[PDB]
Amino acid sequence: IKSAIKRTKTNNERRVHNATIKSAMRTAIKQVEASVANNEADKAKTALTEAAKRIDKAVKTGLVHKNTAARYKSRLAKKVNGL
Amino acid sequence: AVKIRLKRMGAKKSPFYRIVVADSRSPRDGRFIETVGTYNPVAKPAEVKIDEELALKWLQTGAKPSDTVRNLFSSQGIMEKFHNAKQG
RNA sequence: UUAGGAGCCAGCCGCCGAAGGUGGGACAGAUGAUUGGGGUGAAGUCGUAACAAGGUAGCCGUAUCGGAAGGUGCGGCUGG
RNA sequence: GGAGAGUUUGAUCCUGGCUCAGGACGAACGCUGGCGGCGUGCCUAAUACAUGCAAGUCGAGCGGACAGAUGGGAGCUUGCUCCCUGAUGUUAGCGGCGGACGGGUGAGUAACACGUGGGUAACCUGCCUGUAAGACUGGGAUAACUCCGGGAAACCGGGGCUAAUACCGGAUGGUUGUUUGAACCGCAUGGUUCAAACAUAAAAGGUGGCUUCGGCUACCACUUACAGAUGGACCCGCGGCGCAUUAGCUAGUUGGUGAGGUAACGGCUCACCAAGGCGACGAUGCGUAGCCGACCUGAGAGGGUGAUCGGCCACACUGGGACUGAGACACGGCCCAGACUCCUACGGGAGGCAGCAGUAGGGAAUCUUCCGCAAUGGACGAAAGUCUGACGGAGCAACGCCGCGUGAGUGAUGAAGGUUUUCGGAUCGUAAAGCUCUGUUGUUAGGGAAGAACAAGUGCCGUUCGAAUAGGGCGGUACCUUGACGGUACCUAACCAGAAAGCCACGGCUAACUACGUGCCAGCAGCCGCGGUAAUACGUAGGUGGCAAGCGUUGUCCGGAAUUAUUGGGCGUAAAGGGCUCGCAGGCGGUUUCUUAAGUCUGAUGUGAAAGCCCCCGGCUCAACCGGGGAGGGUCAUUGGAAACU
RNA sequence: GUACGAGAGGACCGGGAUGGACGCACCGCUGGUGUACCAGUUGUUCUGCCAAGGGCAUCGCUGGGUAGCUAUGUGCGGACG
RNA sequence: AAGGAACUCGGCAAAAUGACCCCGUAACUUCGGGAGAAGGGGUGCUCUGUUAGGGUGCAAGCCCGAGAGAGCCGCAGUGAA
Repeated sequence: IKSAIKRTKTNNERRVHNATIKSAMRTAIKQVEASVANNEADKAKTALTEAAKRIDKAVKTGLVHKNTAARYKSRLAKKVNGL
Repeated sequence: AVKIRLKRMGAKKSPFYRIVVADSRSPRDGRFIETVGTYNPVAKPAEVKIDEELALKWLQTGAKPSDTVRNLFSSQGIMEKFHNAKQG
């Protein structure tokens, strides 16, 4: 309205791109947790590195804000410790 | 953001100024932390009075003033004493 | 390496979810014919109940009757 | 640093009411009104809003357009037309950061919102410094651009082209997590430090110079880490209301465990299990209202108010959600509904003034649709600069405070005139006239501040990097340059008594009185009360008195009101002892001694920001106002003392 | 908006269009009934059982329903003389 | 179908409501009630289940079936009376 139309034209374009980082981060965690219902540790090890690949790059991009991601790390990490 | 700066006081026509360490987010008459002495523009002579020592402790923490405030410190050598500390 | 997988989104789905609708209660205010007292005003009418031993010594509480102030009943009180 | 006065009565003292003198207003109204500083100026409607402006910034992030002519060349009319990319200029879009601050309003909210003191081992912080490290190697897009398509518009869709400090992979990294060791310590969770292992986790270039054309260099930006600086979130004691004709209230309520979730602790969410929690020190409820430094008042204790200026929270037409971003659930952003306004070709859309002004409307009632970014400030940028209804000033209304006037000396004749009169006079009285007088201001013409410090560019010297005396960086000084107010303040000279006073009172409170009119009528009245024919109380006139550019009335709040009495009352009959008991809770304690330190006493430390009150100076022609310094303010916290009293 | 009227008001006479009121007719269309039509579904029995059906439960109930008779549905009717 | 008391002396008649579980309940009150007031909600099938749990028995097995999660179905889910 006061020439801040340029914000909404970018805010929606960022809203698509940010959620693709966010939703793929969610699928990485469940696939690790899929290997918790599954009785596989070696599959969980390579998935933990696959999950933390997205997690560590997530705070590098935008709002995931590491103090969450530390809880995202260790909660996955004790399950591999549980196996 | 932390700008040591002036602060507008006094009557309508003849202003008065106080040199103030504060945050720029607070308004022109906004709040602050601790002040240094004075400024007088309406005197055709002198009487710009500075504490001359307390701001150097703040400059070692880092607080960038505007140049209209800063050249009063040059007139009393606060910055050049501080630049010696930066050369120290 | 002529494409599959990964991931992604459209889409639909679920919980939550504001406003809307429905329903019987709460309280708040205007209003309601008529009535019930309460004061408030020019020499209105009716009595004289108080204040004197007020012409039957008054007075509180209860009961009861009458145009109406009141009346007496019973107990209590001196400010009889 | 503490005044009282009229009134019950035939008369007196008490008792007890109200009345009155005082002080403030963000005040309004009536009558009048000359000026100057300084300050405020929608409280009712957080009701609805025409129009313009109130937040953008970087071509040194980047592609392209866009002009350009340094020259080069072309066709000729000598009038031109060009084709290359000059210096440089413009910035739709892209991307970076800001828009969350600045600014307003006072609706909800009686609670950790705020005020005060705390705690965090339970947290966060882009833009700031300082230190530590750095900044490797690639990739795929896409806007703009066009080319079509669909739309009344709002605009939207499709196909190619393209960029970056945009976006996305690979490496290396002292983040973090995991695993296993150690060391030390706290206040339980624990915390801090050190080692090893594993796992990933980045970054960017741009500007100018120097170049061996490999690059290098400063500077800006970038990634990461440490601290400090910085604000924010959460928790906690202690404070400031009205009602008991509100006594019972709550089931995520209250507990535990685990789980998820949040930057973070948690019923914050959910499962499970338990039945607790909140309460006569007043829960729950309801009406009410933003809080605070402070403002006003009082002698103080207190009481009232919470406007402006300063702190913080909450809200942005009403309600709900959510994104990007360090930070919002976003005042001038999106999405949704609700009302309403506007447009439509009826298919669709756009809109939010409690931003500055202004208008409607409400109401007793509150202002200018100005100029300027010169100073202060912010925003971005390397800077100039740009942007600023913050702010700077101008304009309105006696709205209030303070400051100055409205002539002044002389002048008796007690002029004239007016009023009154026992007709001698009295007063309006030295008041006018006369004479003399200056010019604040009014008027005319001149002169003309400080606010303006600077930045930036030039000059050097110092230091710092540097392949370097390149080239910079800061640091010093030197030159240059910048006014909305405004020729306004101001000062200079010239001009005239010439421009300029009123309202209120006049029995007693209460300073000041007569004459006419008037006859329970007209009318006054705050109080006692005045008038049925001599009204000092009505109305008028004269004359006093009051105060002054104002005066009265009005509504408010405080005071006097010791008349809610802690300081600072009562209870035999004046208003007031419960009809009397038994008593739980709460209230209070004999004597002697030891001890303790909750109360108490006291030091030290930390803090209660600034403005304001107050102590004292200084500045404005004084004042008001403004400035400098200091005190004071806390049932405050920690710490160390004291032991009579509790 | 004419004569008329001061205005306010407001025409006869004459053309065209469209309705209400009842009247005859019908089923193409909106629906209505359609108990020897089809689909689902409950209780219980029966065809040896499952499957798949049958009976009875008011057509068991509920959603549709073709022909048929129907009205509020559609046509025309009381015309011009 | 559209309509709802216009019908009529009048909601007469007829439809509408019903089951069990669960939430919620006013005025007044002789405190017993009023009350099942009203007002709505979930009910079927299959899987976690030879269930949680109970009864019964010596065990073996039988009966009773609480709550949820899952999911499939039709318009409907005490589908009938």
